[PDB]
Amino acid sequence: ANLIKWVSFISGDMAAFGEWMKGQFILLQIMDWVLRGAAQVMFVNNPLSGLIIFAGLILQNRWWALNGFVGTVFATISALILCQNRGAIAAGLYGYNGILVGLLMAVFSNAGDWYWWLLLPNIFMSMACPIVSSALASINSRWDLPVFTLPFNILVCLHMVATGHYNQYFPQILIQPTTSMSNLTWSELDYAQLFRSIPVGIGQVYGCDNAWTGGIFMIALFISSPITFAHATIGSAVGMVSGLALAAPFKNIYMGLWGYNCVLACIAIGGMFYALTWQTHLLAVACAFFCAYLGSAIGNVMSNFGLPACTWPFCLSALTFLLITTETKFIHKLPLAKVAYPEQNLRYYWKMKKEEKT
Amino acid sequence: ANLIKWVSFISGDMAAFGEWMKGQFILLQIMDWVLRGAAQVMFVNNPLSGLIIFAGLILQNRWWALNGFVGTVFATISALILCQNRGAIAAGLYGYNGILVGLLMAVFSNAGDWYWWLLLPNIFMSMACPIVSSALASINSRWDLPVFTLPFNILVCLHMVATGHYNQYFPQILIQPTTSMSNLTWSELDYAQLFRSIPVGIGQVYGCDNAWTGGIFMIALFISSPITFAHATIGSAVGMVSGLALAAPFKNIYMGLWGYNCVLACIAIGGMFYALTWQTHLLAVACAFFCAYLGSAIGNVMSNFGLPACTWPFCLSALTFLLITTETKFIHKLPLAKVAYPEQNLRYYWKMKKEEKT
Amino acid sequence: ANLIKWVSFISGDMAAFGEWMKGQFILLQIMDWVLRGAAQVMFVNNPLSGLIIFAGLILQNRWWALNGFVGTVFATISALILCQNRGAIAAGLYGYNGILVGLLMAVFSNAGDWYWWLLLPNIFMSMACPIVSSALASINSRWDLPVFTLPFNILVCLHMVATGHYNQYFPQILIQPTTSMSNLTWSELDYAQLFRSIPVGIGQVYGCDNAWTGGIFMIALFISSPITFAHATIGSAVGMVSGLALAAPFKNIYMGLWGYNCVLACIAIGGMFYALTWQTHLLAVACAFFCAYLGSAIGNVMSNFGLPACTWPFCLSALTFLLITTETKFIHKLPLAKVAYPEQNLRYYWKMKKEEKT
Repeated sequence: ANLIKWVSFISGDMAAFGEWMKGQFILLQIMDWVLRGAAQVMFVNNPLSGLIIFAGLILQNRWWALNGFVGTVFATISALILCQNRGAIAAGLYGYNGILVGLLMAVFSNAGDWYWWLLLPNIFMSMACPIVSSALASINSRWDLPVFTLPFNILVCLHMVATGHYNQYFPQILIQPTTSMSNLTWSELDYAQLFRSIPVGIGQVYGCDNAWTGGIFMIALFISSPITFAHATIGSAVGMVSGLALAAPFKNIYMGLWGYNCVLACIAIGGMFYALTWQTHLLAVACAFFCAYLGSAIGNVMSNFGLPACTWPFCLSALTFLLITTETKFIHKLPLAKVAYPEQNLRYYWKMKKEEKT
Repeated sequence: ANLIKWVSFISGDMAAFGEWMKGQFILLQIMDWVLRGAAQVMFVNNPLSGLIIFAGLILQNRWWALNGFVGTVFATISALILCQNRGAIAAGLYGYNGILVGLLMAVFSNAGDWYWWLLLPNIFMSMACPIVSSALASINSRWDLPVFTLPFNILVCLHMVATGHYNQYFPQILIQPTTSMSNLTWSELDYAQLFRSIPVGIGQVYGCDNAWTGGIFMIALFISSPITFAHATIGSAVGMVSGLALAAPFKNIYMGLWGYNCVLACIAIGGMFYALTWQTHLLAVACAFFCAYLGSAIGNVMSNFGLPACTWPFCLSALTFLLITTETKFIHKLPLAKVAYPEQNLRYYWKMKKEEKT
Repeated sequence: ANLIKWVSFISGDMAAFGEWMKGQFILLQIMDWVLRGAAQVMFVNNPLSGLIIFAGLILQNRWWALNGFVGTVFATISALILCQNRGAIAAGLYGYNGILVGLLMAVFSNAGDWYWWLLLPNIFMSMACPIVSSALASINSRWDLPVFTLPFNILVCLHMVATGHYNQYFPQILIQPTTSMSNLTWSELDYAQLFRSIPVGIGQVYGCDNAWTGGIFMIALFISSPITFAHATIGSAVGMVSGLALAAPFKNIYMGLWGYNCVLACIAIGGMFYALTWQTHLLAVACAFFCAYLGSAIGNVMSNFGLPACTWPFCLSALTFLLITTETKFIHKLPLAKVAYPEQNLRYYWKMKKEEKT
């Protein structure tokens, strides 16, 4: 029983911890919001999971973790100075874009490790994450649709294309479009790495190509909500099978470059923003297949500009599947105000169902 | 008199045939909806015209016709399983995207004829045509604007860029941007082919560069509605004159690559979605000129990605001309619920006019 | 006192001159609207300032000035024939897109000076400026957001990409993406030109890289409204400092290629569409930094297509900063119907404030 209580306390949103947090020093609240935003990249509103995510990021590369921390803290500060909202900043909804911006600006920088000047764009871009997010909200809230990772996409694409591979101050890695045909010898497929694509794929959401970091992220997801963990591994599996189907190079599948978009899409559609149902689960799997496929599409499109498909496919596929109108009630699109971790969304669906029956 | 009755029965939407169809077996209804969606690519809601279109497609290339049939039937099935709507699936509004996807995925595939594996994306993309269409509806219905061929554009562009010219499984033709200056010797203009551009242009809507297929399509349009036929030939004529004006290569004009967007735009604006009036006809001609011009623009833009301007210019130009606000009542934008073949739209306009006068 | 009265008469919108203009011949009204639209490129609704702008344009290059005049007059005529509106055409809101289209189609044409055929697209594009503008209004008016220079962007990009550098009739200059790394020797910085970037930057809004033309434009802005002049020079300064920060080539900063977007953004956000406040001024400076930064981004993105970032960054940044929702009342987004020169906007803000207090 002590265990049940404790698990209840560490699982979900940790609402009790949030209400306790609403009282202490503003700096400790900022730390809680930073951790919560770090965790919200995978649709998790949990501080302990955020600490676990930061442990994984530190495990992979310290410099990337430092940039991510700077990005999330300055995105939260910018949300505060712009008086965006409390309960959105407090829930970490203004921090995940910042941590992603920091991490993926560190990842794609050709300058090297511990290029301190890289903090200056990271300070800037993170502080622009709320602004753009608010803007997109004013467009998306008309359809009750989430902003998703759109600010990150827009801002990191701006950074990597305005800077490019050839600027003297903030170089980026060289991304070139495919020019020669690559032969895939199916006899050279390594099933060990092919199945490591699931942990690496779930870890690549945050820029990490390490299997252990992916396992740490899965542990965080499981502590938060098992439904998110299941949909995450299913999304990475559909991403790796879709990559196999579209003649993608095996190294890309091994490095999880075909999974992060799919894990995000499967988490979002399957439970997070649609009420969980077998119809909704099938819709989530279909959206994850579409997300991998459109991920290949966007990667090939944006390789011409020297950019990568960072999360664009997730945003596009999730919004497309979240906009569809259906004449069956079993595909229920939850209102944004009533969106929380998928288990609580399912409990809400049940309450609505019973009440309607009566 | 027997002839008048008969022509009435084969002309327009064949509403009597639709009400009779609402009774028979679901498979025969699926066949009717497949034919109707095949015909609706040129804004025609007619089953007999759809059979004529399939005859033309079989005349040009059997493999392309088979892919188009598979695409339209699976798009209709996907619309059914998603419970999209009846009267939209029954009117063929969920099938034209599928048939276009199949036809133009067959057309741009470098694998060859009777590459059976090509059906697998065609099965997938067609089944994704309703989803995307519904999504775009939720955005477009806010302005009472039609989805048009947007899902086709989005999905076939995704296919041709995610696959590309260099993948091992689903190769695409090589589309490269212009690099050297091409001299146009006006003395080498062939007026016979230059005027064959009209039938070939109207036939290119469906991917066919055959003059006879274009003539068959014109026959189908004439059986459906003469106004659509007139606006179709006018659109192809303005496309070929615009291509002459913009120094386009003569071979492109001969192959009808400058007409399909313009025929679609002229059909849509002139009568189909605007009440037919001399002001509306002039607006349709202007929109068709803009459609050819923006067709050159989109072709040059998307040649960098290795993609073609499939119907994007039609959608963009038609939506732009359908969004304009005007202080004169003679340019009347019909509500979507009251949209049918242009003659019935004109009869509705008259009823509204008389009623308003009284 | 005679001076006060006179300055009042030449400053602002010249409302007295407008009411007097509402009476005379239609041709003289067309001339007034042409001048007013020429002036409105920098958010100035003043005829005398428009005459000053045309004097500057004639000073730089006669052919460009002639194309700009043709574009603005034909855009006004097209707005009239489409029955768009009076008070929008009369305020010049349908002419600035036309004059910009003419000027920048002259600027980027490789055909040469006095290529009379260039008028034919200029006639066409200008007449398409109202249509597209109306279309974008129907989308933008849902959020109470201005169209801005969007039609210009869309239409001149269509022209320069459909024509390209390699067409026989309407050649364009060659814009290639960066391929080799350029070293910036900070010891070669010329502070004289570096500070001339402000006049040249403010003059580049209209395509002019001449310092004297920029000074003439600043004189026009000062006669219209000092707040616009201050925000204009501040925007050009932030553009030139941002260009220095992002390792831009010094020649681009000298030619003012980093200022026009920023001057437009700073004018728009700081006073023109937001009520002027120190918070709004800081938001305008931030938006101008974002505008320069996204200007580099769009230039690098669209260099692949052979296009330049004409005003796109201004439109994107201004709309993004005009869409943000804030919980503080000090950032006030004025309704479009109540938008005029920034001093009158500030007077309106004060009236609203006092009335609310009581």
